Amino acid sequence: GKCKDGLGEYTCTCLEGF
Amino acid sequence: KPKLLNKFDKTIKAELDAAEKLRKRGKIEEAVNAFKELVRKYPQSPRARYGKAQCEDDLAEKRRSNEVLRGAIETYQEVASLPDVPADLLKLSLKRRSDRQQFLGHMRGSLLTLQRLVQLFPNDTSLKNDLGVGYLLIGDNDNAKKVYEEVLSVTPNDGFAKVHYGFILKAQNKIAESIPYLKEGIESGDPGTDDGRFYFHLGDAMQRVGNKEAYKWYELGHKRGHFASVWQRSLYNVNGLKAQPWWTPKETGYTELVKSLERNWKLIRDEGLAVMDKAKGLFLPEDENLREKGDWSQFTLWQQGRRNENACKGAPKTCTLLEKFPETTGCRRGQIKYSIMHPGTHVWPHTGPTNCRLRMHLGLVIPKEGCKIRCANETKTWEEGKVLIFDDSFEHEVWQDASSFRLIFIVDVWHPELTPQQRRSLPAI
Ligand SMILES: O=C(O)CNC(=O)C(=O)O
Ligand SMILES: [Mn+2]
Repeated sequence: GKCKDGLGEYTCTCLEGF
Repeated sequence: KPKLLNKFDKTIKAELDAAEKLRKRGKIEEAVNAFKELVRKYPQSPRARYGKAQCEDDLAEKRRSNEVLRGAIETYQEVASLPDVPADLLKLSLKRRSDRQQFLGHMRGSLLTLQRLVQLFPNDTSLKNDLGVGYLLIGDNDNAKKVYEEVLSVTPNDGFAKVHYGFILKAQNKIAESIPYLKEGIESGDPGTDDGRFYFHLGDAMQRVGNKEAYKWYELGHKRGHFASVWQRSLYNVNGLKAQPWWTPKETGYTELVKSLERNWKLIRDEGLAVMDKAKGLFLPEDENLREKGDWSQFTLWQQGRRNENACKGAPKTCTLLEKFPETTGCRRGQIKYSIMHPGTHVWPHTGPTNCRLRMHLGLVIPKEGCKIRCANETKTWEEGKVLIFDDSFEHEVWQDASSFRLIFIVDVWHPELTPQQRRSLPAI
């Protein structure tokens, strides 16, 4: 689930670790 | 207030406080050894184990090591496994475990922790809410919806549950249903309800239903520092970037890119048409609930700064042309894609997620009339072989009322005022 044109997702970023 | 010492720990409160004191003074290094010494001496001590966990947690921050944080995550688990753990300590330890598991992206792992916390504290409403967030982070809106439904059945007034339930409802295109939940939820003022996401989606939902009270909420979201402005409502921003709805090529500084797109526009067009005729399956329908009606599909070549190898085999010349321009192929908060829209299409007013990109539109096939795009208070039209540039972090809207299809090429670039290091470090979107 990605935020391409809008802000539909709860979070648009997906980070892992430091 | 929080009681963390069981019967035995109270008898060694001095040794425990001594070690903890070393941790607070930043001397985390000799604090680890202090708690580890206590863990050897008192292998069943929950407070000693928690101390070791917290020290490992701080060592992870200093060293930035995922490995030691992984270790801390296990030590937090170890606390909950010991006998006679005080409830406050058990909750604190497992909550932090979940928090750090999400940090590492162990969302599946975090879920089990949150599930366990709910199992251990069945009457703690906030933990059920946290579980709901856990489901949301993995894209499991169905299970998330159940959780908040369960919370609301017991606690109808919980604002946190209402905003999130509302958020889930709108995401499901339950626009009318979502509005009172988002509204009442934000109005509750409960912790975690003052979030830009809920202002953003409450006003959007209101716009779709013709409720003119939408911008009152946008104004409030702006007043509370969620939006750069009432018109520009992106939530993933670098504060300070030049903000205007429409840009000229010169203003962007990307004149070479624009030259290339406009000089070579026909090869881009022809590959797009070839895909339409011989491989239309590569065009995927828009799937962010942005349409009121009609047909709108996109054929993406780049996303999050990553080239789609298979897609580029359908537009090889176009991909080759674009390789020369890292300002777009390296834009990890944008895409490069064909965009086809057919008659009878209206795209709702909407806003992109970030102010960190500008969006170029190259006209490929543009009917003489019926097609137009509004950004902020200005509406414009496309031209074949010509580039339009706008900041899609501003509210923008689109119509297609021609008598044939409309094809454009979309090229996202880093906001020109973003430094090279920002372009390097910003997480993808
Ligand atoms: O592609 C279209 O027709 C409409 N495009 C947009 O709304 C956009 O570029 O973000
Ligand atoms: Mn858009």
